[PDB]
Amino acid sequence: GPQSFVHFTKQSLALIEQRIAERKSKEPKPSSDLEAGKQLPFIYGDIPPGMVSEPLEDLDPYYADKKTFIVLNKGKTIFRFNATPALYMLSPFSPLRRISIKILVHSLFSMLIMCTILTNCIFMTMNNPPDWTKNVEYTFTGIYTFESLVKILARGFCVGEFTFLRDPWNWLDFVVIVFAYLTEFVNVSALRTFRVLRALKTISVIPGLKTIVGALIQSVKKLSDVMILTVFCLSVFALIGLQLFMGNLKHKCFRNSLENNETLESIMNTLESEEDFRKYFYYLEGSKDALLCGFSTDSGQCPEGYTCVKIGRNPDYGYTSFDTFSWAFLALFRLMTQDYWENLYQQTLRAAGKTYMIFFVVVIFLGSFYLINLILAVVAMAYEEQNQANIEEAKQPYWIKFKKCIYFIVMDPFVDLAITICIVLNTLFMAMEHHPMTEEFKNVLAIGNLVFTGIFAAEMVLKLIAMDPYEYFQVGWNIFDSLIVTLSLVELFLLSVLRSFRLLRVFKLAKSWPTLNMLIKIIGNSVGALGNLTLVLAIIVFIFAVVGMQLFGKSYKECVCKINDDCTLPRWHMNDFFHSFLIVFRVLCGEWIETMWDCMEVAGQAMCLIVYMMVMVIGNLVVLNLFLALLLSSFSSDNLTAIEEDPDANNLQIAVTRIKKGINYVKQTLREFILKAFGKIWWNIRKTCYKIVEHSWFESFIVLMILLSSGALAFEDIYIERKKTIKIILEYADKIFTYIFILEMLLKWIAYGYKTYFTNAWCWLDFLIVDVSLVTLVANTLGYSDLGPIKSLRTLRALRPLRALSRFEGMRVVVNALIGAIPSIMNVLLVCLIFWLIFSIMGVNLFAGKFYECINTTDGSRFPASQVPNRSECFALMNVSQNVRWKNLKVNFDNVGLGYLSLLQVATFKGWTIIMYAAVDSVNVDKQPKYEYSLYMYIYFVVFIIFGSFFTLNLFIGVIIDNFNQQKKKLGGQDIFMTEEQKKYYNAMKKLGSKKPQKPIPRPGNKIQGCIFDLVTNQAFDISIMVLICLNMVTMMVEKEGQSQHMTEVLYWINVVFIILFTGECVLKLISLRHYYFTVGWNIFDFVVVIISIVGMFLADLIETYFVSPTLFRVIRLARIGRILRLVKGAKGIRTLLFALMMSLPALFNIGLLLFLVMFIYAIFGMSNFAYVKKEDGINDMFNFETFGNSMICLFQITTSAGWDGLLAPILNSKPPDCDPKKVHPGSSVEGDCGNPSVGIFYFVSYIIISFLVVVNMYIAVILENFSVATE
Amino acid sequence: GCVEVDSETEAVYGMTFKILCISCKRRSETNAETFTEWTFRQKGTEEFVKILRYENEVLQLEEDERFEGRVVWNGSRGTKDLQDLSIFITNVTYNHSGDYECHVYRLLFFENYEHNTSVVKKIHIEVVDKANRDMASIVSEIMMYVLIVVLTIWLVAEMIYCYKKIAAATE
Amino acid sequence: SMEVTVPATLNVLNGSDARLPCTFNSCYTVNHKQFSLNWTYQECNNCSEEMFLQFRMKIINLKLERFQDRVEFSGNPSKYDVSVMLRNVQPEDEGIYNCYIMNPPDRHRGHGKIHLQVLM
Ligand SMILES: CC(C)CCC[C@@H](C)[C@H]1CC[C@H]2[C@@H]3CC=C4C[C@@H](OC(=O)CCC(=O)O)CC[C@]4(C)[C@H]3CC[C@]12C
Ligand SMILES: CC(C)CCC[C@@H](C)[C@H]1CC[C@H]2[C@@H]3CC=C4C[C@@H](OC(=O)CCC(=O)O)CC[C@]4(C)[C@H]3CC[C@]12C
Ligand SMILES: *[C@@H]1O[C@H](CO)[C@@H](O[C@@H]2O[C@H](CO)[C@@H](O)[C@H](O)[C@H]2NC(C)=O)[C@H](O)[C@H]1NC(C)=O
Ligand SMILES: CCCCN1CCCC[C@H]1C(=O)Nc1c(C)cccc1C
Ligand SMILES: *[C@@H]1O[C@H](CO)[C@@H](O)[C@H](O)[C@H]1NC(C)=O
Ligand SMILES: *[C@@H]1O[C@H](CO)[C@@H](O)[C@H](O)[C@H]1NC(C)=O
Repeated sequence: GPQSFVHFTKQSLALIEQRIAERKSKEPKPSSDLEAGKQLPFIYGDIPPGMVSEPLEDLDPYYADKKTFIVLNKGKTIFRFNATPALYMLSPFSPLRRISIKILVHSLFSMLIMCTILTNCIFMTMNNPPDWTKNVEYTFTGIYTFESLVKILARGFCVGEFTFLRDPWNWLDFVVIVFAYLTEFVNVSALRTFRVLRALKTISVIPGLKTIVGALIQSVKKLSDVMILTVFCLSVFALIGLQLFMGNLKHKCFRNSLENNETLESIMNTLESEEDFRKYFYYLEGSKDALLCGFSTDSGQCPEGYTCVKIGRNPDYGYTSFDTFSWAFLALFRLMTQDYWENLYQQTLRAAGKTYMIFFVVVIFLGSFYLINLILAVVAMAYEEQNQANIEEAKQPYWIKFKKCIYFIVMDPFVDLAITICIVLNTLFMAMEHHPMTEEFKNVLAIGNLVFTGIFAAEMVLKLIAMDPYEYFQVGWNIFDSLIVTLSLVELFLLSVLRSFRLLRVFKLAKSWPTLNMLIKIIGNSVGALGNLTLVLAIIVFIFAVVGMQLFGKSYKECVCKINDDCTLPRWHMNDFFHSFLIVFRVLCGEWIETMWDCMEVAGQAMCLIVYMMVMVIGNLVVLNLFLALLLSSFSSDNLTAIEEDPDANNLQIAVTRIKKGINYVKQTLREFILKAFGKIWWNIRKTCYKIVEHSWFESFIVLMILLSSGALAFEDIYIERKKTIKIILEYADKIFTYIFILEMLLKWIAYGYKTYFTNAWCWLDFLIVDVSLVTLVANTLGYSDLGPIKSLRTLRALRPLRALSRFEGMRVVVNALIGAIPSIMNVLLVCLIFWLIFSIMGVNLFAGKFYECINTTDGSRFPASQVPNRSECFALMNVSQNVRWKNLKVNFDNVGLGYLSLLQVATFKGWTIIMYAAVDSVNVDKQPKYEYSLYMYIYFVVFIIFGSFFTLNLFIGVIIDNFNQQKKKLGGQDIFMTEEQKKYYNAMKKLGSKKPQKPIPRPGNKIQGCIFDLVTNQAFDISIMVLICLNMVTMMVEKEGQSQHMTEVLYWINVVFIILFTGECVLKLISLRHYYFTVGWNIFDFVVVIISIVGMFLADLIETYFVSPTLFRVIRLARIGRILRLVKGAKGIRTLLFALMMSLPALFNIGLLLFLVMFIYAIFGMSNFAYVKKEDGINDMFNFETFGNSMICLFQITTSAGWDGLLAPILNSKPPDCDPKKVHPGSSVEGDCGNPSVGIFYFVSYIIISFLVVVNMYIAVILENFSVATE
Repeated sequence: GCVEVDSETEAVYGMTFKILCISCKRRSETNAETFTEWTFRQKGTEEFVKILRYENEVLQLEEDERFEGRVVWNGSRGTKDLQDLSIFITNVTYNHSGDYECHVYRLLFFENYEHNTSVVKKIHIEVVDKANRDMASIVSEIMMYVLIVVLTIWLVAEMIYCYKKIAAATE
Repeated sequence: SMEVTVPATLNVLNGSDARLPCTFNSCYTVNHKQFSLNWTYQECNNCSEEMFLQFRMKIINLKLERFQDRVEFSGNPSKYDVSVMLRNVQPEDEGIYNCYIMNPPDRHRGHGKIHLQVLM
């Protein structure tokens, strides 16, 4: 009814009550379109002037029976209340009541409340409020009380159904008000902590945030199975780590010679200081922990006069250990999130041995990458439903001639192209800025910038006079360009930041570039269609920062000496709001463990653990939800573009079209003007050799030769001079393999012909490899073995393993997928380079030449700024004293390429902290840095992480997955990472998980076996067995380092009882289910598990009694984990995800084979190149490129990009005093101890890029495909 | 870094010979002050007489007609931490055949600790008139030609055999 | 300053044992070799401070003539307690009592002032 607007009166109330009385004496869902909070349908038409913001009768027929009255504001919103007397004191027709609804519905009230809350947040930012803030706090409390009391008068408190307390946000408001009033009357950090709950009212006040929060809650609700599986996997891996590395991190080197009849026990008591511990244990220079050692040959070694012993505390304040199940769980969660995991990796390898890297490989690949990809898949699928549900319901005079001439000048295919070329030239010109400059270069740069800004302003004015200002400010690009022109003129009239604002004109190229437009679509979607999610993220980050400050700032300030030897605040703390926000942002980037260590040292374990875990979970959830939301709103929309491609005929295309029209007009005239002015045996041999090459035996022999040659490559380490016989054997095997491969090439030449051989890319690769080998052999034979690039040509022997690429079909198909994705990968890489060029130029403008510093090289500590403020003083100290250096930062913003390297380090969060510390300490050029002098340069890095890391990563994943999907759909719907033979196994083993019905194990005829069979088949039996497995798990977790002798025996007997019970259950299952027990695969698993349990218990007893082998005893005892792996039986959520993992296993195997081949090639290259670099930063006595194992360990570490900056750092130095180009290296003829910066940078950047392209992308797309397959 | 490469056991009369003695530290970053002493026991002689001693960058040569002017330092240079204790013989004679002993005395320096270690390396020198060729290279060089010839024979045998089968189908 | 909980005014009857509580709060653990404790007594606001109790790696009392042997301790540094006793308080004992606390590595120095009043 368009005219259903009746005033609510006593007659209407009486009629409603009369109908209720009629209904009560005789003893559907509400319409969504008329529900409270949304807008009234347009079918009702305009509201009368006397009906708006007044008590009106209910419109929903469902609420017609009950006593509910409606009020509609001028904003066309449905507000529903209760007609019952509120608190039995005032009627709906009461005078003050009417004013209560009138002020409750006004949008001015909402604006006032929002302003009050924003001001309250701004004052919450302060950490040391002045004396006059008390009055403002009183004002805020009064405003909140007035706001809440208005709601109480209108809707009532609790008695009705549309009352105050029925809304949970009103619950939050009431709790806030009562907790604010309680404090002042009663009359510490916990008490002010509750003030953040005021900031949580922004969600209720600001429209649209409630729906976003609800959607986030549902997304959490859909992650139950993934969370349970993650907890189970972390617990299992933590049990394995506890069994393996218990107490290993307590290994220290204790001095052999002791005086005054002292012993280890005697000296351990009277040691409370760092220096006292240094006097008895070996410490590295400037290290907070004693050096770790091991008792194995592959472990760390103590200095002469020291012996390894298990004593003392664990590293990192004692927080890093596998001593208890809780610390092992923390370590495994740290591994899963890959936060500083390389430090734990190196510590565990040093303490236990290099052979234990298998544990880390398994945990990183099976646990870290896989669970993260599962989380991403589940969240993205949940968001896909949610979006599908959302769209589904939505679907349901003379100057006039002058400006005419200027308009003619505006003619686009030349002037617009000229302006585009000028923009490109300008951004190229500004990229030439660098720190070490001559005056003429600076002058020419300034002249060029002035000329470019003059040209741009002239084009602005020309357009402004061509077309009048009224519609000139219509195109967004036009107002944008006016903004840049005004900003450039303002900068010319008057900081460093202001100069780089003109770089945004590079974005003009998006009209022709289809991927830069994609990037702008992603960027603008964050503040557009997805603005509420970004607002929620910002509010959550602010709340976390304020909570951290209010909880830990005073603890940081007063417990400084526990986390700092200088008794001053560390780099990262929560004392003030800015640093607390920085800590929260760093946690969101994935770096939480070290700041958590500091927090736990200054403020206690429990509180910091709770706060950090809450921040991690909630912030990661919100950030990842925003990431997938952007990735799906910007990319999945490629289904229908109603508008044509660039309706203005693709303005740039006509420029190309017009130019080639002239080119064709010139080319045709140029040619015309010049013309006007002027046997059986051979084919038998071919067929026989064709028969030879494709024979299976020939292929197997060639594959074996390739493997043998690669293995021979893997032998030339720094210790090759210790083994002369192996060296000679390898030198002759090199010639043997060269002969074999030359023969193979000649045979393929005679058996394929030149055309087919040289139209094949694999044959071209093999041909190039054999040519480099032949040239090396010829040079070696003729004696030209050590002149020019012949060593570099010999270095290229590491490319020999590429011959195996064309002989394994899995690596071949993965390489084919890579090649298919190469074009879009290069396009998006170019787009990302263009985007990062702006940030690199800004970083050069900000931080050029400001990272130099006097350093006392004995300890590497920067001199204060009171003495030596500036460079002349550093040279004065150079003569005044010794060991003083004016040292740069290796990776800096001195030029655009170095800026690119610094931005790569910042984007990957590897080595970024050094750059940020240098940047926030920067003062000027040739000036000594001051501690956090330019403190707010952290904002530069925050903005770069937001734009050049978050958005560029979004674009990378979107485009790469789009290319993979296009490749998959081109083939017809088959996996692009599995071989042809692998597909049959995939189909069969996918059908293995779908057979629902089976014969129900017919009961035995006799009595006792039936009477225990029905006990077997009872579900209570299975529940009891599951409970017993959980109890056995718990008894495994209760173990800890140095527990007791009584505890050890008690736990041993408990485990024996558990083993006996499980074996009895298995046997009693065998008395029944006669020979039918072995039909079910899970029953076979249980039988095998109890077999290993019994065998391992007996073997451990035998080893502990009759043998001596602690390591092998621990490995054998690791077999009892199989008992708790049976917990998967009674879990459908875990079984489905593990089935998806087994689905993805073959493609993962192929990808891992390719990754291992690449790692092998890079290991040989690293052994060839960086085997003699200085042992500093990430390269030490244990993690280097000296042997094959060390290089493999380092490359596995940096496959996740962890610590690649530390490995690259000593290779960057190439001149004295940073290295010694004439080092002796006893036992070898090599001289020099520093590497090639170009080769090292290319090596590490290429390896990390290849790892990102392979492991991350592929793991995700194969996990995603298999998750989609298994979720049906 | 540092690799303990063993010394060659064969010297050639008239030529120059270098006797390797490399004693690397357990940890490469530790500070040490090392000096070495060499003792030589000629064949047919019992006692290990001393021949030379190197300390503080100066080589002190004892009295020995067998080594009067035919020994120069061939170890670490410009440092007190000597991980290379090798010596050089500028003119090999039949009297240089015997057993050499390379005593290394390393004094480690730590925070409040000073450790005095000792390493002894034994080297056997046999002076010969003509440089014998190592048996490792003899077998390996022969094994090259054996494998090269056998593999070529294996390939040619199949190539010739396959011609008979293929040509038969043509006819 | 450091969190030092000090009663503002203490009144005790003459001729009875008087417990004088002085306590503090800080980070870190109490170190005997580092703990430094000042115990000063003044007869008025402008009167000169007089040291009577001390803590140099142990409990050291100077046995002041004006206090004789009536000064005793009931605190242990572990529980952050440095309270002192005056057995058989006298009207002369009326004045100002102060306890400075120095607990390294904390560079701040505590300060707790008590004005003791003796009733008739
Ligand atoms: C992102 C959305 C879901 C909002 C998240 C808000 C939380 C970050 C806030 C809301 C209420 C806060 C709590 C309010 C009160 C307390 C009690 C407070 O108690 C103490 O400090 C007492 C112990 C001591 O410190 O001595 C510790 C912080 C804590 C748990 C706060 C932790 C942070 C919480 C959970
Ligand atoms: C920004 C500064 C540092 C200069 C960088 C080099 C530019 C001169 C190059 C780099 C990438 C080039 C672009 C790469 C791809 C395209 C898309 C091309 O159009 C299409 O491919 C259309 C495809 C379709 O419509 O489906 C038009 C040229 C353009 C914008 C190119 C214009 C010239 C660009 C911007
Ligand atoms: C470099 O550092 C010094 C440190 O003060 C700057 O100041 C001069 O220092 C010298 C030596 O201490 C004094 O004798 C001069 O009097 C100082 N200058 C002034 C203005 O008093 C010095 O100016 C700095 N150099 C540059 C070029 O900035
Ligand atoms: C539409 C189904 C894909 C669902 N899902 C898979 C997991 C990651 C996010 C999302 C996805 O891949 N989107 C997507 C699309 C849609 C096209 C091209 C590139 C990308 C990344
Ligand atoms: C053993 O210790 C005592 C001091 O307790 C010391 O006097 C004595 O000399 C020591 N004897 C030995 C064996 O060093
Ligand atoms: C007691 O008094 C002195 C001042 O005389 C004060 O510095 C310190 O707190 C105490 N003594 C020392 C030297 O610690």
